[PDB]
Amino acid sequence: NNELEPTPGNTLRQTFENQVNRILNDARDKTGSSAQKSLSEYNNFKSMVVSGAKGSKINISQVIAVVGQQNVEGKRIPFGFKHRTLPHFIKDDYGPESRGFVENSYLAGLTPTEFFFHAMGGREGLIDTAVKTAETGYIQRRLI
Amino acid sequence: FVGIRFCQECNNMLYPKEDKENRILLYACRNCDYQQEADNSCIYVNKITHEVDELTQIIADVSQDPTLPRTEDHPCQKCGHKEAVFFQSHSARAEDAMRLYYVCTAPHCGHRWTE
Amino acid sequence: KDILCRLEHTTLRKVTANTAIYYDPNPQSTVVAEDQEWVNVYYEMPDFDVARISPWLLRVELDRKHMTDRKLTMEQIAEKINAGFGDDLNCIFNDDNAEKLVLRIRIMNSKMDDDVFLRCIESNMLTDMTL
Amino acid sequence: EITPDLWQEACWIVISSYFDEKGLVRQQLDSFDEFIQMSVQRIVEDAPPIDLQPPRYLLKFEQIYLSKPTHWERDGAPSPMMPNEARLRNLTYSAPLYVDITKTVIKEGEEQLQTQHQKTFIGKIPIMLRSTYCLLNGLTDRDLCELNECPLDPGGYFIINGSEKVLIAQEKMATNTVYVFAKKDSKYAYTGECRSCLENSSRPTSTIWVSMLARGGQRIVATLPYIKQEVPIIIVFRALGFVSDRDILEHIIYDFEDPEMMEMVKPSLDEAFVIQEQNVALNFIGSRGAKPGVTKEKRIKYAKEVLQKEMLPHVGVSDFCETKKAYFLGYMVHRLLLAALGRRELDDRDHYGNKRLDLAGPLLAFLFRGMFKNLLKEVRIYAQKFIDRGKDFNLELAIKTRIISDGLKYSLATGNWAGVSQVLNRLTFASTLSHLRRLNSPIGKPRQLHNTLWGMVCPAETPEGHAVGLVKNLALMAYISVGSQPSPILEFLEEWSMENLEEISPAAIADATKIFVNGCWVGIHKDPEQLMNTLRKLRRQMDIIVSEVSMIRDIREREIRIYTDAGRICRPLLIVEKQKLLLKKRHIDQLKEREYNNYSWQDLVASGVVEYIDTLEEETVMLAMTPDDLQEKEVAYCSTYTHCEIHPSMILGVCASIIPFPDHNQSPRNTYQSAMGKQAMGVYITNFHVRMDTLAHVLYYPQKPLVTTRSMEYLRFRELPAGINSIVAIASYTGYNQEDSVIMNRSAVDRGFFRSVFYRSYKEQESKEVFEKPTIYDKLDDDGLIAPGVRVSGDDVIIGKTVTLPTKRDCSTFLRTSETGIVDQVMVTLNQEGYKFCKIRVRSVRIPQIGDKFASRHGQKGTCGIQYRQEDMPFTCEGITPDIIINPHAIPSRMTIGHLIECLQGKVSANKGEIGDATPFNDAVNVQKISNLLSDYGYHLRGNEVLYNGFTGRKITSQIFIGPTYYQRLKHMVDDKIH
Ligand SMILES: [Zn+2]
Repeated sequence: NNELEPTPGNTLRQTFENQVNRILNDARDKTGSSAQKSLSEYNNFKSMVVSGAKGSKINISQVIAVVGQQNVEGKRIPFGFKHRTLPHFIKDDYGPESRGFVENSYLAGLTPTEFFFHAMGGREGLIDTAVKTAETGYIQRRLI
Repeated sequence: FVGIRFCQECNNMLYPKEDKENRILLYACRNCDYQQEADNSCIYVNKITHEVDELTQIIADVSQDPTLPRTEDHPCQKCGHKEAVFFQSHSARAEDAMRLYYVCTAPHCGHRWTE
Repeated sequence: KDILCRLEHTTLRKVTANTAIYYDPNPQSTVVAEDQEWVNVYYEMPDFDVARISPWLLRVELDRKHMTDRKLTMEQIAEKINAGFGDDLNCIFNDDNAEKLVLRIRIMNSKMDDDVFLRCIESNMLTDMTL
Repeated sequence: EITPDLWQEACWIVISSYFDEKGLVRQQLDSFDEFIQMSVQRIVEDAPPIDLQPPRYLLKFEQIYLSKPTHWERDGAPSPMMPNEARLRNLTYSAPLYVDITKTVIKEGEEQLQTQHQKTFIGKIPIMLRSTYCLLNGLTDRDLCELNECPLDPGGYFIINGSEKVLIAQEKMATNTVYVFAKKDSKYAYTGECRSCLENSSRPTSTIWVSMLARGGQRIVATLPYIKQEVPIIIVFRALGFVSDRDILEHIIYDFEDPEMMEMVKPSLDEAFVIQEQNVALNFIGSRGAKPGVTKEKRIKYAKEVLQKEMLPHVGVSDFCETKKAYFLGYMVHRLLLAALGRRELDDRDHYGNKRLDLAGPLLAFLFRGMFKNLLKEVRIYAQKFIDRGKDFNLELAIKTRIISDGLKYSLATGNWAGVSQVLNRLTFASTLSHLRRLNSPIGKPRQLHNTLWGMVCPAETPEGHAVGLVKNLALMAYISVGSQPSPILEFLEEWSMENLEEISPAAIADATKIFVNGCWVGIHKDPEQLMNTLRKLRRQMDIIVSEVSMIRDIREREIRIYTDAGRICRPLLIVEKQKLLLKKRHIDQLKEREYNNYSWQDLVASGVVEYIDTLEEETVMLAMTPDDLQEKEVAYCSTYTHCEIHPSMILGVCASIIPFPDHNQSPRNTYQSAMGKQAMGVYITNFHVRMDTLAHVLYYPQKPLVTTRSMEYLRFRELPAGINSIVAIASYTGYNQEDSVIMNRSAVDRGFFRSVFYRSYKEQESKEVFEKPTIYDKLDDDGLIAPGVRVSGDDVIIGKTVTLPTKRDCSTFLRTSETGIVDQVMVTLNQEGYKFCKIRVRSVRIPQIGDKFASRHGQKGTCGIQYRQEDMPFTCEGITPDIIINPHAIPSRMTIGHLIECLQGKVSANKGEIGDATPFNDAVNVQKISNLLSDYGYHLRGNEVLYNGFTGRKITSQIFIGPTYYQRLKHMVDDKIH
């Protein structure tokens, strides 16, 4: 219905993608916080969470609460097919089910579409790490 | 707005031309001597805003696409067919491009509109 | 915002809405119906030479929202055109508060094509005025 | 008629029928069969007949004849040759190929003398294993296990110089298809590219560009082959034979009612109004080139030649084909214009539909074309040298089969074309299957995983490091089309209306649907819906259209594309009616008794139930994930389900199918495990005893995983696995249990954890070097080679070789820096030259030390921390000391909760007895059900157990999570690297 006055400095597409991403991210963060607060005293994950909270909070939240939205190049899953992420969806589908949001956690198991979207996200992460290590090594050598 | 005018005997394009003795716009082919009276009096128009009717580009044939999201709530007003097919503009160079156009899913009747 | 508008670069692209070259059998005739009364008001007692005007006319309708946002006015555009090209680019600006604001440009006479010349002038004008 | 709640067994037996009908390397075998039967036969269909000169000599080739593999000894006696025999020596498992030649001689006497040489040996060509022309084709299990061949060996590889080389399908851009791209730094705002060929007849690369200059006025330019300088598109169109601008615009813009396309193509006409005559356009085009003509008429002739044949060869190279070429060029310009306006999205290079995969077939066809051209050139040189006298000529002495043999051997052994035809990975059966099913990207952004790879390519399986993303692996159900002749589809199309492109007014194209066949615009059609319905019916019935033919209807673009060429990748999947599957209960019942009923997967395909969909057709189809709850009645999402997947878990590859519950892990872990499984230690082939492959590892006691996937049933993993199920407890015992290391039971290692034998093979050859014991050499026999069964220590000589010195220099071979072991087998044979060569297979016993690296199916590679005896190891109330204790803290780092679920399911399976099922997307086996099953057997539901400290006997306060888990020993060991 697009009444929905867009925010200044961005077009409709960017503004609404930002809104959807913000909603998904804050929902994921709230679910993760609730899952972490669920562990009262006996959960063995809480022992690592409260002490080693450097980078283990997100992994625990994914394990218990929700894996979360999968992003590619800082954006949701692109329409690889003709205006469609996977052939199992409908054309021009911008809902949470598509575009790479994993509703289920790791315990509940990922649906095949969610599995493929997470595979895409992990591949992007592997590429980013592979380039980042080499670039950091080059920067270190140049600086020293 | 300007369309296109073609020379007849040479089957080539007609270019704008001016005759001082009559002081009026004409269209003449540069490789021949044919001249035609110009009625539009506007050689071209530039639309940098790019305001184009997407409904004209849409063809009714796309109504029979299984991948498209068929809908039931919005009926076609031309023939009363309840079922329709809605899809976005998906056209480049349009910053404001998410409007949903509906094509009637009638048996090859066809109707394109927007709600 | 007033400080911002005088710091952000603004060509003729960002302010214009549509551009078209018409052919006028007479400036008084004014094939564009909506501009007829204003044309009659302007060309009476002309500051320029009526006999020196080119038959072609370049009419550009600007974007009202863009003009209001950048606090731009017609006289500023006209003086920018005059500074950029000189006296032999007679330009007339309709009005500010008038609905569907527009402005017209002609060429003062002083080889290849008369209309393609105006085409190239607009092409080298639309992104070079630096309003 | 319907299969409700029975869908799992039905789909799994359907997959079973598909796998035991086709196999795992079916794509390679089919491609090689197509190359041998068709490509080799068609190698002589367009090359000019050999002519030489005034006597005249003509040579022509009639037909091919390929026989079974045969080896000729030094004396030249032919003898049947077997793959095991070829593998034991360093020779090539190749079969001879003969050709029929006809030679005619004319001596200006008005008479021509023609003689035919039949079965003229043209040369030996390698025969890929398990192909239709291999001796192992159509052999039973006993027949394989009476000639020293493994029945489970997939084949699909060549034996070149005794080495098993596998051809990896090269990824390339699809041919005869128009792509519109937009480069940033380039001066062109939009570029239209079209790589074109004539199905490998000649000139493997021939592409033209249709670009448009950026306004930073839209000037459209065309770049043609053998044309150095840019040429306007209108000039090319007028050169084609359309001087009038209206005809050119008709070929460009089909609908005159669209004004913006005309007003944006106006600059193209305004830049070439000077040239209005066709001859002037030909002169303009010919004026620019590699070799400009000396005169105007020569320039016109050169321009005519380059336009007729060099550019757009796929649309036609005949004498009268200018109208079709102009129509295709206009279609390219139309595509560029509509892409500029935003009518259609820019073509995606990462899109997998626009890519083809060259299997062994096309690669060998290209190699054979090159070698045939080289042989023809050599024959011409020899004939010219021997024809100056003109006495006579002999074909037998003028043919050089050695050229073809050496070319094939060099191209399949060294792999130089690089990155193709490497030695087959024979370390694990899963590793061999993954190597036989893999894909190499053309780039030396393919880094990321595209959406179109779903079902086509395994998502999880990919290497790590610099090669990540470049190397991919096929899914279980993936297949590659071997290419079919486009003609029958053609005559069927002219059988229907298909208003031909030759005889249609341009106005009719506006409202008609364009019909393409293999990228060539064959025509237009008025009713595309019923045409596609008839095409689909024919494809399902397989009467005229084979199942591999891809048919696409772009409704919005109003186009129909038919692809019949080799390279495109497709997978078979179900066909759906209005809301019902074509697969009924009768098909399931027939497939259940697959034996003694001759009802295979081919019958299912021919019954119009399952069909092959490629990447191109995937956009036009809307799939159903599972039939159990998508065609039912609920909140309406999409009621037009036209196709359904047989099973989602089939998207994984060979290595990815090993992971149990892969959906419960994250993708980096699945990729890491796919990498690990390639180097997982275990039995790799059944006939490892007879064969001698260097760096071989065999496990003492391979076991089936307690937690398995149904896909692994078709991988023959349970037939011969790589790994052992061990009782793993997740505890931090003594600090030797760091983030990667694990601590295993020393007594249980003494009982047989991962005890392995490492076979190493040393090959030596003597030539004019003799195998004789020099006068330590104590273990050496009188033949210069130690007899098998002797323990060889460090700095010991196993091979006694002496070379003459023109008192005698010693060229013996040592044990490569103390590679202790016991010699298993000794072999001596004569090479192709007849010289005696020897092969020594030595076995070394590898017992897992505290440096060997072991990995679960979930978790990173981890070395052994320390080995504790059973009394040192903690024990439960039943005395079950864990086999391996692993770090609890490694959950965020290396292993996931998939490992915990595997442990739980393994405990449940061990207590119950039935092997647990770990199908990725099951929805009927979750954590709660496994916990309830475990609790039903007198155990804690969550898998925890009360453990007692081994050293003190004190009851450990925290109950340890202990259960049976499948672990894999890895090739990386301290014993391998100390030497
Ligand atoms: Zn004309």
